[PDB]
Amino acid sequence: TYSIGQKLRIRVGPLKGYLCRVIATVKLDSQHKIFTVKSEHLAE
Amino acid sequence: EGTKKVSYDRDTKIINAASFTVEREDHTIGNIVRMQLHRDENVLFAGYQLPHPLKYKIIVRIHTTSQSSPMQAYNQAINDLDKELDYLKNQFEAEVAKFS
Amino acid sequence: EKQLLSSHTGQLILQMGSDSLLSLRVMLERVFLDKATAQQLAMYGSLSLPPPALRKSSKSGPAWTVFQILQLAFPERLSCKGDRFLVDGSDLLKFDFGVDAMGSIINEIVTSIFLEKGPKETLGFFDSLQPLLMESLFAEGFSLSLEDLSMSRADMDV
Amino acid sequence: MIIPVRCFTCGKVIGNKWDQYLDLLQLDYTEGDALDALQLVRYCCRRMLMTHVDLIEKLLNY
Amino acid sequence: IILFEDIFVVDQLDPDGKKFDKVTRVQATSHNLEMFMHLDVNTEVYPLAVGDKFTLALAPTLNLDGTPDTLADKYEYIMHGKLYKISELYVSFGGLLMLLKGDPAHISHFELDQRLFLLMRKL
Amino acid sequence: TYQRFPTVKIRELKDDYAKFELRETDVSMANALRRVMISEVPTMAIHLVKIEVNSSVLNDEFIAQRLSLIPLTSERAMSMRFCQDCEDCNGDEHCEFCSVEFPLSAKCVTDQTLDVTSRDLYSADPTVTPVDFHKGIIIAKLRRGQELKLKALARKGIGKDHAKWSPAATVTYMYEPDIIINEEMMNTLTDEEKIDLIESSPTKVFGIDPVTGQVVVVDPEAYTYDEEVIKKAEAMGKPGLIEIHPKHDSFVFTVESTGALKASQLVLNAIDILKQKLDAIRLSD
Ligand SMILES: [Zn+2]
Ligand SMILES: [Zn+2]
Repeated sequence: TYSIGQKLRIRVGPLKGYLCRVIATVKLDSQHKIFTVKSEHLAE
Repeated sequence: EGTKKVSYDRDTKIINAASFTVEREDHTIGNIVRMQLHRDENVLFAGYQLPHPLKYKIIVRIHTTSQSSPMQAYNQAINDLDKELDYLKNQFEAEVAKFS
Repeated sequence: EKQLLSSHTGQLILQMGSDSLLSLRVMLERVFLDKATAQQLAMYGSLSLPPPALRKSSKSGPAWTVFQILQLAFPERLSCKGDRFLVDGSDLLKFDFGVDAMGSIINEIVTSIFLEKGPKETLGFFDSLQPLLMESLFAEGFSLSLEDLSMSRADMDV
Repeated sequence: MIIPVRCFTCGKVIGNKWDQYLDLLQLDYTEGDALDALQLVRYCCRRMLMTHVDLIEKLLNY
Repeated sequence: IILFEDIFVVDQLDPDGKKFDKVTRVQATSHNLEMFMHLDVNTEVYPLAVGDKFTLALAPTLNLDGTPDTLADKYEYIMHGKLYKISELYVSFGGLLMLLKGDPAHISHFELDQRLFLLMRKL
Repeated sequence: TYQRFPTVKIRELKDDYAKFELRETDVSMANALRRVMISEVPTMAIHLVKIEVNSSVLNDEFIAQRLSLIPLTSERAMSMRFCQDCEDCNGDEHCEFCSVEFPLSAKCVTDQTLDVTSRDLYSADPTVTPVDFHKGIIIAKLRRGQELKLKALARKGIGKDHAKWSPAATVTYMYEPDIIINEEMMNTLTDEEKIDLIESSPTKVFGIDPVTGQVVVVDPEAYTYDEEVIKKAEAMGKPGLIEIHPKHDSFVFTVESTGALKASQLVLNAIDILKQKLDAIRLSD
């Protein structure tokens, strides 16, 4: 699948197109929310 | 969500009265409908309420005479309103054209 | 539902609020309401309002009053008998009007309601009366301008 | 700070006008005989110009 | 269908005012009946002068004999209330008090805790 | 069976202003038009900036905000698709359907400072541009050696989620006034009193006659419903010399736009989205 520290994109959702970084469970580049989503909802 | 946008619940004690809940709507819809339900002879009581000011849902209650069921009136109103708008659109369009 | 009776003053601790009293006063100042306005307030009530107060007139048709709104806000059955107001099954008979006696009157009303039926009925009555009154005022509006603080130079010289 | 883009009450777009305020003011126009010729007419909007402190000229220098 | 019928003349005004932002408790007397009646009426919509003649009627139902509320259209003024004290008649039209001093013979048909209506017309 | 028949009659139109006069409808219709215009007619505006070299004096999140509020021409707004729908994309870059990208870049390489205005935002769909009005909306000022380079992704929205996306600088109506002067009580007043009745009107509705020296309503439209002329009369004694009350059909609406959507097509566009609303609440059977 993926690896720690990758930069992925939130494909579908209220938060779409946001870029985020995968702490372990992604974290957004400039906001404090730690969301967790499955692989289908994440893109390079 | 997919819960039906409009839902119907008959009121048990009083005949010919029912309550409709319209999700994701607010005072723009409620006030327009209320005032046309009050343009009808058969309807006796009509109003809208926001269940909590912060939630977008309206509940509309209609009490009517024997001659018409609540559902009939509600549907009638909407239909009537729509037809009004069409009259305005046509009218406005005509005017803008004239101005040019 | 158990600490309503105060062990300090003896009366209900659920006293009157500023906005509540202001709305009740500006609502009692106008005894009769319109049709759409009356229907829109009852919505926040508990039950419907079959009988209208004013059936037919010269220019107005069905016109209700604030008394029936308070009745539909009142519990189902109650009998206060406080030498100034009579009620029989959510049917208020008379309601006196003064400068500040309205607060004491409604306090006696709520104390009688609490001692008759229970605390849950009073809680429901308050929860049905507060948003109704908040909505009543909201349409009307209340504010103070600079004219309210008028010096009245004649009275000033006096 | 630099003139805000849109008035905060009615959302007009005023952020286009700063310069022509200043310029006109550097002729001999009473503010308000100017804010008129820039055609702002509600007072939610004639606030946002008459009461802005520039602060970018400075922040650039230091 | 009308239970009571009488013509009243304006005897006196209790508050002694016109636009005091309150309902007027007008005092009236019957013609050739010796009956005093007090009533609260909205004067802003129904103007009433000092010493005027008007008709007054009592009706349990407006339509024919059956369910209350064919309809009586001659009376331009209407009120809805409920009798609560048979003994002197004491009826309040949803807050508007009404007092009667008629003899018991003429008001013997009134029952306690009944739904009634007040029909009024200015001749 | 029951259905009103409203009737419009435009007075001035331009691409930003429009003053139409609806007659024969309830206020509850006009309010609805107002409300929906202010906050449902959709527009397109910037909604995810991505910055690579800010060197300026203003921090990044003050450049973002400022960018978004810039008014962007959006005739195509009603035909797009709220991103949260479009499943033709991952949400990045142009998607003919849902987003349009706007690169911007600038670096001062002289002495006198460079205003990175808005005429320096370049887009890739040549539809969604920034609205042009004479120099545009300063987004930053740069001094020698300082640089900004950003790529932005516009999107479509409703002004009830932020007001970046709302197409109106105030829509409003006025119940047209109806003024009746008692014209015979007004014969009672002496000249002076009249000219202190005239001039107790905040605005100017009333006005003396040259000749007969009578108060003659001379502009009914300008009566904010204050109560001043009335209450001065009461005080002067004569009550109800002038009674002024709303007519309660005729309104006079006045729409003004941010430039994103022409005024005309703001109104028409409102009526249209109202219909689409109503026609979703039909309960069928
Ligand atoms: Zn403004
Ligand atoms: Zn897309």
